[PDB]
Parts: sequence; C-alpha cells; structure tokens
Amino acid sequence: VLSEGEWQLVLHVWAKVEADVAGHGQDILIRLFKSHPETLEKFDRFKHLKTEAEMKASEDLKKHTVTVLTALGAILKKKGHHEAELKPLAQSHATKHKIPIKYLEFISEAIIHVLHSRHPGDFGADAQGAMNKALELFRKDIAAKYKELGYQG
Ligand code: HEM
Repeated sequence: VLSEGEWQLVLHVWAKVEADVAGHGQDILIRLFKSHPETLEKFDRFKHLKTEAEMKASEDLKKHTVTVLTALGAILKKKGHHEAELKPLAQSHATKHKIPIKYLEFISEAIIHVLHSRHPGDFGADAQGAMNKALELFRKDIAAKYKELGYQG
C-alpha cells in the first residue's frame, strides 16, 4: 500500500507526462521495443516496423501509445482503488493479447527509463521509488486477476 506522499510523487510526474502524452507514449513503447524486441511480436498491428524511425513515423502507433498511457494514468489517479479499471485490462491482456507479467515488468522499466530521462525535476530518487511502487502494485493486482481469469502470466 502506497502512502499519500508516495501517490503525490507519482501524480506530480504524471502531470508533466500530460503536457504531451503522445510524445511520452512514443518514447515509452519505442524504448520497450528496443530493449526487449520480443515484446513487439505481441503486436500484430505493429510488428512489421523495422526501425526506430519507422516507429516514430507511425501515426497508428502514436495513437495506441496515447490509449495506453491514458489507461495507465486513470489507474494511477485512483491511488490503488483501481478494481474497475483493472477488470477489462486484465481480461484483454490475459486472453486476447496474452501478455506475461514479465512483459509488464519490461514496460514498467521503459516507463521509468523515459521519466528518468525527460523529468529529472520530478523524478529524483524518492519520486522514482514511488513510481516503482505504483507500477509494482499495478503488476501485482493484474497478476492476481490473471490467475482468477485462468492465465498463468
Ligand atoms: C502499462 C501497461 C499497459 C497498459 C496500461 C496497456 C493498455 C492497453 C489498452 C488500454 C489497450 C486497448 C484496449 C485493450 O485491448 O485492453 C491495449 C491493447 C493492447 N496491448 Fe496493452 N497495455 C499495457 C501493456 C502491454 C504490453 C507490455 C504489451 C505487449 C508486450 C501489450 C500488448 C497489447 C496489444 C497487442 C494490444 C492490442 C493492440 C491492437 O492491435 O490494437 N500491452 N493495451
């Protein structure tokens, strides 16, 4: 369970993401695909993309990243009270997309990397610790739902 102080550190950096969610989204998914290329294979819609330049140029990818970060932002804003938000997300990611917990760890790494790079003013050590805790909570709660849904993860 995160403290209110920890949630405020999470939300204060998220406020900066929201200046330009699309640009942050592109950076995060591209970082994921670069660091862990196997993750790209889960996206039938995007797996044809060969290079960072192609990824950056894809309007379709950009739009998807906005969807992803907006969904995550809505979860974070619930400050742990995210049961309603996690239900549809866990179901689609377990049963339609088949995304293991390991891959959610990878995207968490990418989020932390991009925030660390872009936002040193709001992503010092304590703030990064808080974001790590928030993403760990998200992954733990998704993992529990995965199990309930019949997916090993
Ligand atoms: C922060 C974690 C993530 C969030 C918040 C998130 C959110 C979303 C949302 C909102 C959608 C559209 C609605 C839906 O199908 O549920 C989506 C679709 C999808 N997600 Fe995720 N996602 C996350 C992580 C991942 C990861 C790590 C992968 C793969 C490695 C992945 C694979 C997919 C795929 C393949 C789709 C369908 C794309 C399409 O063909 O339109 N997701 N995601």
